[PDB]
Amino acid sequence: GSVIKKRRKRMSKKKHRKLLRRTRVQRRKLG
Amino acid sequence: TRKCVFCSKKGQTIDYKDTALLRTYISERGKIRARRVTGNCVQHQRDIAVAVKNAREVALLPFGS
Amino acid sequence: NYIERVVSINRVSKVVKGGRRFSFTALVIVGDGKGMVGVGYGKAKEVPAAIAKGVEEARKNFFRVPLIGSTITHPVQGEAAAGVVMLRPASPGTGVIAGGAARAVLECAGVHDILAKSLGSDNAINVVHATVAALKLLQRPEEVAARRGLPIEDVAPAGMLKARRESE
Amino acid sequence: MAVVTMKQLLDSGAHFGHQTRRWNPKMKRFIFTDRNGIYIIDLQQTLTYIDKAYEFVKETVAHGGTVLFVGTKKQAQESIAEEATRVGMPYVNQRWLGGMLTNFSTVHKRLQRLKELEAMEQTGGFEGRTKKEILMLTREKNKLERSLGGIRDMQKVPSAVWVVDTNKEHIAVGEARKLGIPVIAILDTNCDPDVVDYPIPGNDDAIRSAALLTKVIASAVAEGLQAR
Amino acid sequence: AGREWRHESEPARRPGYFPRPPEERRIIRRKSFSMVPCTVDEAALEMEMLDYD
Amino acid sequence: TMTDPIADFLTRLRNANSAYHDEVTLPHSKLKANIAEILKREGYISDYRTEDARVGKSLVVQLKYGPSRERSIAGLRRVSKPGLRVYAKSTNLPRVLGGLGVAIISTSSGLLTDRQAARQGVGGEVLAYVW
Amino acid sequence: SAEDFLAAIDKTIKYFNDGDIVEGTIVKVDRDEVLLDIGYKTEGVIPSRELSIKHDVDPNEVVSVGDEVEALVLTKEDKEGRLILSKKRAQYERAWGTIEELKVKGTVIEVVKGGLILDIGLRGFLPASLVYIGKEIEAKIIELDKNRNNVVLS
Amino acid sequence: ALTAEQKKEILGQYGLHDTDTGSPEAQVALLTKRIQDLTEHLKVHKHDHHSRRGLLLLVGRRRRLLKYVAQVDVARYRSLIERLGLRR
RNA sequence: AGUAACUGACGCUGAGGAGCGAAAGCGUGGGGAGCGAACAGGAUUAGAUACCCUGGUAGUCCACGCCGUAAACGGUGGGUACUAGGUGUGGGUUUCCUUCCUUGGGAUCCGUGCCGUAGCUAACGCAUUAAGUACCCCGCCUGGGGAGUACGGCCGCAAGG
RNA sequence: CGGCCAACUACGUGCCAGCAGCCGCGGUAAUACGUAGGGUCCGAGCGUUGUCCGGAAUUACUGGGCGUAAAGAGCUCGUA
Repeated sequence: GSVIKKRRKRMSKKKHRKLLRRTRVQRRKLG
Repeated sequence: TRKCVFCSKKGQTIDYKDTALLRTYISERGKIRARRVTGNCVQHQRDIAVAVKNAREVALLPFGS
Repeated sequence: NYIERVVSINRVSKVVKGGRRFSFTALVIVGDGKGMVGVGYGKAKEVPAAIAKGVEEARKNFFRVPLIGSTITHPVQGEAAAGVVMLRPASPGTGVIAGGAARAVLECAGVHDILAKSLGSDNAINVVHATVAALKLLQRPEEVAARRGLPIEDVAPAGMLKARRESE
Repeated sequence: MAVVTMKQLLDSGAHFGHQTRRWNPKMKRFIFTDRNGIYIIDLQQTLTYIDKAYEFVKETVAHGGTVLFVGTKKQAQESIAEEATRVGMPYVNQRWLGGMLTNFSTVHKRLQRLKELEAMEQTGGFEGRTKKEILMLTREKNKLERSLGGIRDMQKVPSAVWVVDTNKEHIAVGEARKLGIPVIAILDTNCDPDVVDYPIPGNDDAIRSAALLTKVIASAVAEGLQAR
Repeated sequence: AGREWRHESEPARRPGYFPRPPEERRIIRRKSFSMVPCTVDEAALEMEMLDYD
Repeated sequence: TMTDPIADFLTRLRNANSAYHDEVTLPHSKLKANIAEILKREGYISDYRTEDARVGKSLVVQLKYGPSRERSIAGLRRVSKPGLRVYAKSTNLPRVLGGLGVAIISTSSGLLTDRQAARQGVGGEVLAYVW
Repeated sequence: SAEDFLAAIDKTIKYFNDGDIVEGTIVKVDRDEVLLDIGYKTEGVIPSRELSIKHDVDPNEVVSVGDEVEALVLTKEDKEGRLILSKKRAQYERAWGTIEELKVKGTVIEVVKGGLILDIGLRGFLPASLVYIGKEIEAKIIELDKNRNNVVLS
Repeated sequence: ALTAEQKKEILGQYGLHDTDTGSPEAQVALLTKRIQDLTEHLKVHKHDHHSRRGLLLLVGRRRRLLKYVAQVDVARYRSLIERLGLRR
């Protein structure tokens, strides 16, 4: 199939990973 | 094509001691000749390669002269 | 005489340097209502011309449907491309119960009482092809008896035999 | 009722076929033995369908019918030509224009144009116009007569078609099957017997075998012609 | 050098002779035309009509 | 592994019919022989017989083809299979091709067709459909 | 029996190999090719290139219908099953055999000022010193090649 | 695997008669001996996972054979288990 | 693979469960030639947190352990029976050309490719190594985003799964 | 009363006012907006909303699929 779907999925996963990197310390302090 | 001189009824055994039988199977640079340019079967080609490597390890053939 | 059923007019187009070139495709069913039907698919720059080509193609390819009095011999299911059409005999006086393309094909063929259902690929051309295949899957009782080499009585049920008696 | 005997066609090489690699399994029915990398055709079946093909040709041309001698491979080229000229029957030898049988109404105009060219030749109009025009017209004449040698007698349609080496001229067999015309052909060991109605198993790559088969068919059609 | 090809890619340098790589190259032409003594001019004339460099 | 010998027999018959084979050979059993005899009596196969194989007995069935090289069997289906088994009462016996086909039913009286079971007023397991 | 009689006919047919000499009769002469009848599955095919030594000879003048020639098989199996035959290589082989059986007599083809390239069916150089278009001369052979059939003549 | 002499002695000691080699008792005995040898090997080479998979296959086959024996004859199963020192 | 001496349906699949599981990554202790995330300058560019160049730390390596992910793909779950062939190649048995040297050829069992019937498919294509004809068991899907995300829970040193 | 879906014209307005179940209609000449004629379907009823079934083979037991459309666990062993 076309790689457009894979592009959407990788963008979503990348954004989630960046969010996790940004809030790692806050999650640890609240967890 | 060519003949596997070992599959014949007169096929001499492959050993790492008889150096001439191996020298006839390596090129002038000392590299092992390909199977197609020789024509021997796969098992005999592998035995020839193993014997050549062993003879090199015991300093009977040069390492790429 | 003959009856006709123009079941689908479509406007197709191909892209060229200047722009889009449009042509018209007509799917026409030609029959007599007495047991013979045919399907044609014509294409031309104008609708009436495409209809004429479809009519001549349908007349060229005729096919006799094994009617038994007023209905098909036995229930069948035909598949062509992704279109699936199931046909079932009905009691006299039921009338034609079918979708658009199926109704046109069966009315042209001359079937008066039949239950037809299309179970996929609502596209008209494939539904027509599936209906044609399902009709081609029908077998007359005499053909079955000849195939099995047994008397017609020993093969068909008494209902079909009595239906044949009244129809003749 | 065989004009030729079992020794006659056998000497030519009809029993020969093709290589084992290029064989069609559907010919196992008419295969007798495989030797020296080629298959051998049993001649008894060849006889018991050559008599049937003889009978069918007799009946067809007897009731006001016509046949077509079709063959494009050079091995059976000249043969069929001369056979047609000894019976006065349509034939094709050079090349099968795709669609003689199916597109008959269109190709008949070619015969009309050829007749017009012959009429012009009789009237002798080779100098009333430019030299280039008359040269082009002469080339068109030659090309049309070369492409359509035995087609000038095709009035309505062939009643039957005779084909050599069905594999080479698959277009003619396809046209005949589309029109329902019943094809009588000499299948080899690599052909398809489902596409031919009345086959005659045998070799077609040998000029002698093809010539002998054409002799048989021509004799059958001549006898039918004498018994109208 | 060899990977990928483009419109302006450098054309491959091809020698006049057929490649025939060292594998089974062999020596299958052995002329012995003349060894009668000659002078420079006579040798040049023997060159010229033989069309040999 | 082999789970349904009857389904295997039906598929062998179908494959042989589609390939225009004239003979089919397969391992023999009483149920297969009985359904083969039922098929022969209904005129769906030419004739069946049993040879002796290397270990057990065999079953050789000749397929029937009409003069025009067309098949005398148009369809072969297995109804009651291991897992989901189908049993029919004497009043709700199945009809195949609107009665044109034949339904094989195993009743306490042996192997019958749909019409025979209906006439004798018995029911059983609907083994297969033939048409 | 009939089976044995057919079997005898079938064994009557002979076999060949790639590289043998086969003798046959020409059935068709064509603008591009020459056919040959041997008595086997198909008629052997001789290309116009593989027909004669000279490079501008037409098949019609060299070979006529009904003639008999001895050719050599190059490839038994083509895509269409035809076997390629050549009398040019056959004459090459037979003439070369004759040539060691001479090492001599023949005619000349090419005019080089440094010698004479005699065409005895094969190329033979005679040096110009110890010897002329279309003439025939006699001398002994110096150096054969037999790979490309080249040879040097005295 | 085991050598010919070990197989012969195991078959002679555990076989039902002097000829059988595929009896479930003999198969179980041979599998148990192979399993103990493979365990002794693997106690040295801990990271030989492929032979460990082979051991798992042998264990499963022995368990299936014991299941068959216990299903056919319980007394034979008890005798075999007590004689070969197996638990489950 | 062959012999088929032996047991005599002991077979198949398998919810959960257990084990193995590329690379990257983590912990302890070693090792560190080349390569090389990060990081420095040089260069190109309007701008270069890049592509190119010069250096270069983790890492790549070894031992014992963790994690449990990949385009972990043949994007094709496991077992079985049947359905035209032709030709390469790996392994093993045997009959006939017979020199018995020889891919001689044939037969057969088990793999691994290519081309092609019937058949199947929306098409591309698959086609005896089925995506064909059928049977047994398991897993999975029910429009696209939101989202394999939030909450809760289990595992993990952590990344995270 | 554009097509599904029986039944078209004129005037007023102009990306406004508005219509609309979906597709979609309002850009001075709208059979889709508003009003008038004309027409069609029903008729003491006619439409709208809300809820359920059908059409939906769209949870496929009857009656679906997993190469590329969503779908074969990364692979084995094995308990029920």
